[PDB]
Parts: sequence; structure tokens; C-alpha cells
Amino acid sequence: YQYKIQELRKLLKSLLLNYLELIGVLSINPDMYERKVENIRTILVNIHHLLNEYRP
Amino acid sequence: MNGNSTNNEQLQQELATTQDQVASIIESFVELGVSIYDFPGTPEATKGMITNLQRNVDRLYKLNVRSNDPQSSLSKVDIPLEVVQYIEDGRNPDIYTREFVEAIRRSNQYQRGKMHGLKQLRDSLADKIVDEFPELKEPVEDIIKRTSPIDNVSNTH
Repeated sequence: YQYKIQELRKLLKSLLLNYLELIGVLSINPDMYERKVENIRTILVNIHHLLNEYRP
Repeated sequence: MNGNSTNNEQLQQELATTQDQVASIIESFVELGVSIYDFPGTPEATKGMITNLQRNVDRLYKLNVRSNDPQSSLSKVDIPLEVVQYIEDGRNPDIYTREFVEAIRRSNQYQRGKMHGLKQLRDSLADKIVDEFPELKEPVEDIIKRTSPIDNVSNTH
């Protein structure tokens, strides 16, 4: 499961970077926010699904 | 832009001559009002009142058929409901213009405050991300560069 744990770290870092990018997009033009919210949505469900895979 | 300039010139001319026509209508109104208030009952006074109604009807004729005239910006000029009810309330419509353009500047400044607060959040959070995680320096710099692109609609004030 070490691959999943490092993937979880990578997903956390990607979520933080995606939040920072969302703040940048909101700070210059809040009309392409839909794809960034979608990316945060899929990053979060990937994080939660990796936790559910680690649950057994 | 030449067409807009010249048609706004006939806007100004058409509004000025309608000022004249409406003022003439109000002057006809003041004279039949004083006719009612000091009516002597003479047939000459009655015929003068009849001619007053004649001139009122033909002034309304001219301005109504000119409201249906194609050679007119009477239709191209636009009127909303708030200014007409505001004048009906007895209040000065230049205050309506003032409040509306001040609302323009309020929304511009409020959205600009949103943008600058979001920029403060962005660069403070980016600096703290770089300070905490030294391996995120390149992605944060890429994100800041991409979310601060080349300025084409920000260099000008």
C-alpha cells in the first residue's frame, strides 16, 4: 500500500495547488471557475476513494 | 462613428424642438386656464377657447405624427420605467442618473475589492505553501504565472 500512500500525498498536494489555482482564477476572472471546481471535485473523490481502498 | 455622431446631432435637434412644442402646449394650457378662471361668458371668449383647443389639437397632431415619423430617433432613444415613475413621484431625474452611475462605480469598486482581496489571499497562501513545502516551488510559480498573465486590459486605467 506504499504506492497508495504516496499517491495520497500527491493527491493532497494537488488539491492544495488546485485550491491556489482556483483562488488565482477567482482573482482575475471568475468565469472559468467551473473546470477548477470540477478538478477539486474529482481530486477529492479520488482522495476519498483511496481512503476507502485503504479501509480494508 | 460618423453615423452615430450625425444621428445624435438630430437627437439633440429633435429633443430641442420638442422642448419648444411641449412648452407651447403648456402656454396654451396657461391661457385656457386663465380663461376658465376669469371667463366673461362672451361668444368672442368662447370662440377664442375653441381656437385654443384647435391649436392644442394641431400641436398634438404634429408631435404624434412625428412620433410615427421614420425620419426620427424618437424610437431609437430608450426610456425605462424607473425614471418615469421617479418623475411622477415629483423628484428630479438627474438624481436618478446620479444614483445609477454611482451604483456603477459602487459595483466596480466592490468587484475590484473582491479581486484585490482574492489576490492577497492568493499570494499569501502561495508564499506560505512555498515556505512549508520546498518541493512545491515550481508548481506554485507556474500557478502564479498562469493566474497573473500578460496584461492587455489592466495596464490602462
